[PDB]
Amino acid sequence: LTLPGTAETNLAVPSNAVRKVQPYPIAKPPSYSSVDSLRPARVSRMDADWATIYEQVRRQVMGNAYVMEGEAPDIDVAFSQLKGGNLTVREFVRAVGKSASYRTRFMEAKSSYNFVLLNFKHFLGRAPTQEEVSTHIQILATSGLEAEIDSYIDSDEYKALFGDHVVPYVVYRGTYLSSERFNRMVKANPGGATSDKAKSNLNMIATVAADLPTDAIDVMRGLPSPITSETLAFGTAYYWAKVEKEASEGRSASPIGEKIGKFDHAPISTYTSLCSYDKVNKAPQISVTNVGSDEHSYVSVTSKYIAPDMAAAAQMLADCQKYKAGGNAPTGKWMKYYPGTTVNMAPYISLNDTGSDSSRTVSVTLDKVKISPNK
Amino acid sequence: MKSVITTVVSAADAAGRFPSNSDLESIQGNIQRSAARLEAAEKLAGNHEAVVKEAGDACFAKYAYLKNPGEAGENQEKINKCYRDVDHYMRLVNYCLVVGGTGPLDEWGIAGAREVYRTLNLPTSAYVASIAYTRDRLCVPRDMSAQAGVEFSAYLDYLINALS
Amino acid sequence: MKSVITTVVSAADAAGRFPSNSDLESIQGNIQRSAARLEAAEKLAGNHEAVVKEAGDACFAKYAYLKNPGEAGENQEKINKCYRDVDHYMRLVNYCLVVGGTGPLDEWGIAGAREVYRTLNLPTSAYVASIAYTRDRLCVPRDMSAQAGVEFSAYLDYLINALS
Amino acid sequence: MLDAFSRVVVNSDAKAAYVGGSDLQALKSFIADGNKRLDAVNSIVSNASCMVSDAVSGMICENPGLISPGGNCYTNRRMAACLRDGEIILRYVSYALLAGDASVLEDRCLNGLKETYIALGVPTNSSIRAVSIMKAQAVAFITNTATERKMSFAAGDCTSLASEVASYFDRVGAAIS
Amino acid sequence: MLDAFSRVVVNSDAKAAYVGGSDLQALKSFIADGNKRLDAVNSIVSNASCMVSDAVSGMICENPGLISPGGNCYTNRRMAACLRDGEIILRYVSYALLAGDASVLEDRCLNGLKETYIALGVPTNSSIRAVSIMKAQAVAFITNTATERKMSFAAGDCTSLASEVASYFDRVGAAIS
Amino acid sequence: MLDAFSRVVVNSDAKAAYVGGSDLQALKSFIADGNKRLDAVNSIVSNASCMVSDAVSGMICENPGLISPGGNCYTNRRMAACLRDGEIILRYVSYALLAGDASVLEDRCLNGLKETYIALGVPTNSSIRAVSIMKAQAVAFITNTATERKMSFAAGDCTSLASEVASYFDRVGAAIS
Amino acid sequence: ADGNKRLDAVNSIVSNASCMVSDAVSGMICENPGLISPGGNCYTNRRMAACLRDGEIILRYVSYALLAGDASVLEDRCLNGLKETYIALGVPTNSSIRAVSIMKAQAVAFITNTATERKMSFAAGDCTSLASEVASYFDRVGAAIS
Ligand SMILES: C=CC1=C(C)[C@@H](Cc2[nH]c(/C=C3N=C(/C=C4\NC(=O)[C@H](C)[C@H]4CC)C(C)=C\3CCC(=O)O)c(CCC(=O)O)c2C)NC1=O
Ligand SMILES: C=CC1=C(C)[C@@H](Cc2[nH]c(/C=C3N=C(/C=C4\NC(=O)[C@H](C)[C@H]4CC)C(C)=C\3CCC(=O)O)c(CCC(=O)O)c2C)NC1=O
Ligand SMILES: C=CC1=C(C)[C@@H](Cc2[nH]c(/C=C3N=C(/C=C4\NC(=O)[C@H](C)[C@H]4CC)C(C)=C\3CCC(=O)O)c(CCC(=O)O)c2C)NC1=O
Ligand SMILES: C=CC1=C(C)[C@@H](Cc2[nH]c(/C=C3N=C(/C=C4\NC(=O)[C@H](C)[C@H]4CC)C(C)=C\3CCC(=O)O)c(CCC(=O)O)c2C)NC1=O
Ligand SMILES: C=CC1=C(C)[C@@H](Cc2[nH]c(/C=C3N=C(/C=C4\NC(=O)[C@H](C)[C@H]4CC)C(C)=C\3CCC(=O)O)c(CCC(=O)O)c2C)NC1=O
Ligand SMILES: C=CC1=C(C)[C@@H](Cc2[nH]c(/C=C3N=C(/C=C4\NC(=O)[C@H](C)[C@H]4CC)C(C)=C\3CCC(=O)O)c(CCC(=O)O)c2C)NC1=O
Ligand SMILES: C=CC1=C(C)[C@@H](Cc2[nH]c(/C=C3N=C(/C=C4\NC(=O)[C@H](C)[C@H]4CC)C(C)=C\3CCC(=O)O)c(CCC(=O)O)c2C)NC1=O
Ligand SMILES: C=CC1=C(C)[C@@H](Cc2[nH]c(/C=C3N=C(/C=C4\NC(=O)[C@H](C)[C@H]4CC)C(C)=C\3CCC(=O)O)c(CCC(=O)O)c2C)NC1=O
Ligand SMILES: C=CC1=C(C)[C@@H](Cc2[nH]c(/C=C3N=C(/C=C4\NC(=O)[C@H](C)[C@H]4CC)C(C)=C\3CCC(=O)O)c(CCC(=O)O)c2C)NC1=O
Ligand SMILES: C=CC1=C(C)[C@@H](Cc2[nH]c(/C=C3N=C(/C=C4\NC(=O)[C@H](C)[C@H]4CC)C(C)=C\3CCC(=O)O)c(CCC(=O)O)c2C)NC1=O
Ligand SMILES: C=CC1=C(C)[C@@H](Cc2[nH]c(/C=C3N=C(/C=C4\NC(=O)[C@H](C)[C@H]4CC)C(C)=C\3CCC(=O)O)c(CCC(=O)O)c2C)NC1=O
Ligand SMILES: C=CC1=C(C)[C@@H](Cc2[nH]c(/C=C3N=C(/C=C4\NC(=O)[C@H](C)[C@H]4CC)C(C)=C\3CCC(=O)O)c(CCC(=O)O)c2C)NC1=O
Ligand SMILES: C=CC1=C(C)[C@@H](Cc2[nH]c(/C=C3N=C(/C=C4\NC(=O)[C@H](C)[C@H]4CC)C(C)=C\3CCC(=O)O)c(CCC(=O)O)c2C)NC1=O
Ligand SMILES: C=CC1=C(C)[C@@H](Cc2[nH]c(/C=C3N=C(/C=C4\NC(=O)[C@H](C)[C@H]4CC)C(C)=C\3CCC(=O)O)c(CCC(=O)O)c2C)NC1=O
Repeated sequence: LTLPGTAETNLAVPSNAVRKVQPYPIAKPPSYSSVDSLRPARVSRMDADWATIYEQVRRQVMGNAYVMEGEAPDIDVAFSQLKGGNLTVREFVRAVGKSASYRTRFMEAKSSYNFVLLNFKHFLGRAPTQEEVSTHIQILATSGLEAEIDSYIDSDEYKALFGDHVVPYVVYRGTYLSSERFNRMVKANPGGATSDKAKSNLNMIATVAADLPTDAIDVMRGLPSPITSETLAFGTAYYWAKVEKEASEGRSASPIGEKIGKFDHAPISTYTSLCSYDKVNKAPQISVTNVGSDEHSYVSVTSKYIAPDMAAAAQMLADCQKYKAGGNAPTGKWMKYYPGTTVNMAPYISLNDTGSDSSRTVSVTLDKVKISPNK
Repeated sequence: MKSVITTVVSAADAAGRFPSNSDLESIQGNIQRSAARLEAAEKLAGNHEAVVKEAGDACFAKYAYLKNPGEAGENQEKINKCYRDVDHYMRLVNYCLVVGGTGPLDEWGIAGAREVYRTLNLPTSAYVASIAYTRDRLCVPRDMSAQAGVEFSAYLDYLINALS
Repeated sequence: MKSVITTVVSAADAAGRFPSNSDLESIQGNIQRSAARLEAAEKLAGNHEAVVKEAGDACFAKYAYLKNPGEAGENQEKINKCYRDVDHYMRLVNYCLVVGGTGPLDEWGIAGAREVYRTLNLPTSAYVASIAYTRDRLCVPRDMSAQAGVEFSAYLDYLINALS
Repeated sequence: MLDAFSRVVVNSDAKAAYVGGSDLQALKSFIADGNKRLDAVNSIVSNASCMVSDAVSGMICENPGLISPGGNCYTNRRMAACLRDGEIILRYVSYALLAGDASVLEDRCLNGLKETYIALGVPTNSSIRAVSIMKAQAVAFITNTATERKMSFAAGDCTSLASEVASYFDRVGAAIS
Repeated sequence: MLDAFSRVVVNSDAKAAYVGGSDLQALKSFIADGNKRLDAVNSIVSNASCMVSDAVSGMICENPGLISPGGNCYTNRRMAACLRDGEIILRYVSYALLAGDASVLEDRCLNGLKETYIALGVPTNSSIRAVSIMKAQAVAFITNTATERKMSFAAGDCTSLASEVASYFDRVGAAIS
Repeated sequence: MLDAFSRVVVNSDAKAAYVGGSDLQALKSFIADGNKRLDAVNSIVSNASCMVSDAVSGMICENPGLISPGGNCYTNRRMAACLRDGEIILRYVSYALLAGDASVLEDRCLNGLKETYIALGVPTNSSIRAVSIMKAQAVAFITNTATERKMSFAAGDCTSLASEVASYFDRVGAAIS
Repeated sequence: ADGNKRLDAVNSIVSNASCMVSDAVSGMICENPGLISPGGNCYTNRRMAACLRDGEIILRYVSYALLAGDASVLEDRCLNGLKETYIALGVPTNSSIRAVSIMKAQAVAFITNTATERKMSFAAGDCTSLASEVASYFDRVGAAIS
């Protein structure tokens, strides 16, 4: 609406009101990038027709958002000024992000976390690092969707990679900063039939990017590599490592017992007397809820599996180090009066008086004695 | 879906803020309009296959050409499909009367309607004739109250505008 | 700014669609709540420098340390600046009582408040003490009606939450 | 953007004045005819497709130079363009009628519209006629004396709102002139 | 996402049944206590900062292992992280209380929260305690029996809504367990 | 991607062998029936809309569970989705028939299609039926014995190409099986 | 048929059930620092995490026993053969009794509202019938690992 030829709205830097719109599109990155010879060429504003420039925007920044004619008039109001030459494709893909039809399936339908991954995949073509999400949820939750979508378009990565006249697309850059941000990028962008709408959560890179360790699976990041970069490896060998993966990529199978939180459990033969392996470590989870009603209070019970927490156990080991280096006891020849572990041992007695006669109970048990530090 | 509450929560969520005072100011509008629209909903519901009977035939009265061979209505089963097709729209309008918005209309009957009826040669004029005949046959003494007919007709002419 | 009407028009505009039935359903909520909030607005307005007098001093009663040399209140003119600073918040709360939303509060007093008071060494605790003292001094017989005090206190504790 | 309630606070903010009971009855009156404005916006947006298709065809059938080759509404794509170019105008006037003042179409739709139609080669006086027909249809609808289709209403006056939607439609005329 | 009115249409859509007057009275009851739910949401969001700062400090002062080095709430950045990690939880439970059902926090906040805290090394049973304190504070507030600050209300019952916000707070417990 | 001429050079490149006159006559034969393949692709893409609308309606009218609520082709949006979900399949089989080998639909359309329909909840055996109807229509068209509409051709054999388009159609039968 | 006192008694356990296991295993080390020693059984997070899980299991198993008011479920899928799997895993049988008795002494302090760190808010009365019943349940589980 605003200018018949514009460069950059909202004047984030001061040096953009002097900055003219680029007359010719930005060239390739100057690294060599062996994959790029296999990948199809880029789509700029100058070379494309208005049919294919729209198709390629719907294929990249929308995933395959699967849009009808009646759906999304707001995308086409922004398209009505792109086709007139009012605004660049950079500000056009900014305007697509601010639209409601992008919101109703990516901000709306998804969660707090993989909306950020869906933004990186849709705009910069790649997957973020954990510290990049860390300074990004602060933009998203406390400053809103608008500044969050603004933070990609005014970023140096976007300006250097796509300029003002080339559609976003996945870029193979030769030298990458991390080695993990290569295959995170490849894992985030598969080929045809991508369908970001399908998986409500993807649950796989949302825990692989959630920590700097635990790089993802070999086969997921070598699946959407182009043909003859990866063929003669996909007849029978990794093929069943692929279909057994894509079965689990349906319904968003959770990686709680796989790749993160791995725990080698003890042999089943060591606890055959106790219980079967289908019911070991399940315990009743009781929630008792008070409200001054009697009509509306409730109690809930459910058996749940309790996994061991390696994070809480690591904290407990660091805390108990103070007892390790403070001695145990003095000793001498007089130890013969305390033959076993009966040093500082005593009988504990508990006496259970109650209203019923049959449920009365008497204790005795022999055990060690220690006084707490608060007494 | 697209209801009154699901705009004020999505706006507050996209802004990333708590439900503010104007946000609970808009749910009060439900308390004054639900008494008008819910009684429209079940006067529609308890009379529903009557207004497919006395209104799905009006398109055939207006467009008798489509009972010819080679047309959208060839045999009796396609006419049954037509009555089923318009009973679905009457069900979706009842769903939008109870929700408070036009949520159940868009993605269930409206989104995608332009391609199917173009690809399967179904004329939208015969759809909007049967809908419009149901619209103008509303009146205050017999059918419903004074305020029920208002947004009952407003949900109808929304569908009329969207199909055309 | 952030009012009730300016969410329902911006949502319909970002969707790129006409003002639908749920959109005019939410403006009806103004007709039932304006009668409560506008009378709160002018009981605030006709009594306004009284509740800076008997409430801007409560922070100095709670925090007498800031009248020391080297503090936020050194001389009398900084205390006049403090009374002006809290009269502005009382004006913005009156502006939000008449608008229907928290629009005039956000970009006029709240947005940017975190940096100024950090850079100019102004404690926010002395601000929220004076605001909270005006909040809890509300009651049904003397001050206003039963429904005026509700959202009059709700616009106050919103500012209390935002400053902290 | 700005509604009618928010119009008086930016006027009172210019003088650091509290909004008081001397100017509050003008808004209490605006609240009192809330249902009249509300049914009027509904009567506009109910029959909005014929509102657009009638106005563009009426603009065509008085000036049949646009249908000739070299006309701006000649081809099929440009007619599809023009049928939405005025539907957006109606869509923003419906916003301005509901909000109570002409601020939401002021900087969103009208800002930059002149040089757009100048740079594209859109005949401005034809678009003047096209929006004048829409103004006439609007005052026909919200006064309920459209001879072409009648809607049921509670009895009373609505001309105060009918002059409002007229004053919105000359702003679209002035910004393109 | 889904509100309480939209919960019954996706149930009736599964059987192609019209919503009729046999299940509408449960909706009209939900409309009848609209003001009770509305004041309750307001009473939650009024005192929400002490609601968070009290709950996290109460979770700290019972388990002072997090403050020790190697604790998850040890440093200043991680304490700033944890103070917002529960404020988001309260912010979404306030959405679910207003909407009338637990659909808006289940796929937006709770979907994927478990492996996030597993991959970062957040102790889940501590977050269980932190949200249980918030549940106790919630039923203290919306029953107006907070001994610490009292709010004025119209007289009546509110326990039907108090069990609702309790049932929202164990869903945040179950999804992290 | 890869065409039929480029299929033999990636086979000869694996052995560092020059393509010589021992395997050139198989491509000279492929060039000799260039017009047969060319008219066949034209006969496919000429009547392609009824090809899609007939096949999905035939898939519907044998399994009327998709039209029932809870069906995958129940609502209007999902039927609009399914009508294009097979039109893309026909659009890529038309590419593979022209290119001379099944490489252009293998990594572009078929790669990742299985878990898409699994994660979406698309019944695979129904899509099997929908594409076998399209296969039957294809061999009806390019042999010119469609009893429903006849096209004019020069006389001769076309079954060598008819088995080709059959072998393309069980490849996406196999890929989501 | 003690209704309200039983429900108040379980609430004083399952709410503050997160302190009680971590206090008990730190108290378990507090006597014996050779358990975290290299060669001990409470070495690295392979074993320390299973300890926290196991201390939590026998804690909860008692709250459902108290809610039901009898020790049936404490012997059904709880205890019939818990000793021999522990001697098959080679845990020390001495300090497990100490860990169980720290839970006893803490549960009887929580029920009678005699905690020095947290004063609970109850109705006026005296829960002497329930303070001994949880002691009987904890001895039932202490008699097993012996
Ligand atoms: C490049 C190749 C390519 C394709 C092959 C398609 C594949 C494809 N189909 C769908 C999506 C779909 N595909 C179908 C289709 C069917 N379901 C049925 O019951 C029938 C068996 C079948 C029609 C005959 C349906 C119904 C959906 C939508 C699912 C839903 O939301 O209900 C989606 C998700 C995107 C969206 O929903 O908009 C994708 C990627 N798209 C592509 O880009
Ligand atoms: C079965 C019976 C039985 C007992 C009675 C105790 C007896 C006992 N006391 C101590 C050991 C001790 N006991 C005391 C206690 C005291 N010294 C005093 O001057 C006061 C009389 C009293 C505190 C009021 C002290 C100070 C030590 C020695 C600690 C030290 O300096 O090494 C030890 C040495 C082992 C150790 O403590 O590490 C033993 C076995 N233990 C038992 O197993
Ligand atoms: C949830 C919402 C919903 C709808 C609105 C309908 C929409 C709809 N109608 C039809 C399908 C149809 N709809 C009609 C209807 C008509 N044709 C005419 O001659 C008249 C113009 C009109 C009736 C008055 C007919 C005749 C068919 C069958 C067409 C065919 O099978 O070729 C189909 C294809 C599947 C089918 O054959 O049933 C769909 C999706 N179905 C839905 O699920
Ligand atoms: C929920 C929607 C709904 C409807 C639109 C009607 C639809 C409808 N109207 C009529 C029947 C009628 N409808 C009218 C019309 C009117 N009657 C008056 O008193 C007014 C002047 C005017 C309001 C428009 C008249 C006069 C008849 C009787 C004669 C006739 O069949 O046309 C009939 C035939 C039998 C009957 O009366 O039921 C039906 C199915 N019924 C419904 O359940
Ligand atoms: C439109 C909204 C609006 C506001 C809310 C205020 C906010 C505000 N206050 C001050 C400025 C100030 N605000 C205070 C107020 C206080 N310091 C104290 O000791 C107490 C904590 C508190 C009064 C109770 C003081 C003392 C200054 C002057 C500080 C200085 O000049 O160093 C300034 C810097 C400009 C100036 O000096 O005036 C601004 C922007 N101004 C606005 O325009
Ligand atoms: C618009 C906001 C607004 C206010 C909060 C008050 C603020 C306020 N309250 C009081 C004055 C008072 N305020 C109260 C308090 C109350 N009186 C009752 O009958 C109730 C029990 C309780 C409601 C909270 C009492 C008892 C006095 C008189 C004694 C005193 O000065 O404290 C005074 C001193 C003189 C006066 O009464 O005006 C002022 C400035 N005035 C305002 O214009
Ligand atoms: C937000 C507000 C907003 C608007 C008001 C419109 C304004 C607008 N109209 C057109 C574009 C146009 N607008 C018209 C319209 C007309 N020409 C005539 O002869 C008639 C007088 C009139 C129809 C009644 C035509 C014909 C074009 C296309 C010009 C052409 O390419 O031939 C364009 C260029 C984009 C494109 O061509 O796709 C824009 C931005 N779009 C918006 O986003
Ligand atoms: C969901 C959608 C929906 C709406 C938008 C409103 C529309 C609505 N309008 C009126 C009520 C009215 N509406 C009008 C308006 C008009 N009468 C005319 O003759 C003119 C044609 C037109 C002016 C433009 C008048 C004059 C009244 C009666 C007086 C008034 O309330 O303003 C009332 C009742 C208020 C009352 O009369 O007490 C309602 C609820 N209702 C709904 O259900
Ligand atoms: C939309 C929903 C939504 C959420 C719920 C949160 C969830 C969430 N929390 C954290 C991140 C965190 N969350 C916590 C919180 C805690 N750790 C504890 O010890 C306590 C039990 C608890 C506070 C009470 C901490 C400490 C971190 C940072 C971990 C670290 O780097 O040390 C992160 C990683 C991003 C980052 O670190 O910046 C995410 C996504 N964010 C969201 O977007
Ligand atoms: C702008 C913000 C704003 C709101 C959200 C509402 C809040 C509000 N609450 C009630 C009215 C009420 N509100 C409550 C609720 C409660 N009473 C209690 O003792 C419990 C503590 C609490 C339950 C959680 C009750 C019991 C009534 C009276 C009955 C009812 O209307 O539901 C009414 C009047 C309706 C009537 O009573 O007829 C209003 C307008 N008003 C506003 O101005
Ligand atoms: C612009 C579009 C366009 C085309 C794609 C081609 C199609 C075309 N086909 C043939 C020619 C032919 N085409 C066929 C093919 C068939 N005959 C049948 O009976 C089968 C139905 C069908 C096989 C699938 C045969 C058999 C010949 C004659 C022999 C041959 O040239 O291959 C020829 C002449 C070559 C020749 O006969 O010498 C041309 C030019 N022409 C055009 O103008
Ligand atoms: C799940 C819902 C639910 C609960 C949480 C409890 C809560 C509860 N306890 C009692 C009532 C009581 N609760 C207790 C219990 C105790 N008193 C003490 O001093 C000890 C701290 C504690 C024993 C461990 C006693 C002694 C009474 C009074 C006698 C009785 O009613 O049992 C009452 C009746 C009214 C009241 O006195 O508050 C209620 C609602 N009951 C329930 O229905
Ligand atoms: C270094 C060695 C070391 C120990 C020997 C133990 C110390 C210890 N503390 C308690 C005792 C207790 N432990 C708790 C538990 C708690 N208190 C609360 O308020 C929280 C909710 C919760 C987690 C801290 C309670 C309530 C008591 C009883 C009151 C008390 O003695 O302090 C007991 C049982 C009774 C006793 O014999 O004293 C023991 C053995 N912890 C250690 O680290
Ligand atoms: C239904 C009742 C029920 C239980 C009680 C637990 C019982 C239990 N504990 C362990 C298994 C274990 N439990 C412990 C725990 C401890 N070892 C010690 O020396 C201390 C006493 C304590 C820590 C303080 C350890 C260290 C292991 C073995 C881990 C290993 O080394 O393999 C196992 C083997 C399975 C596994 O852990 O993978 C089982 C079934 N699980 C149940 O299902």
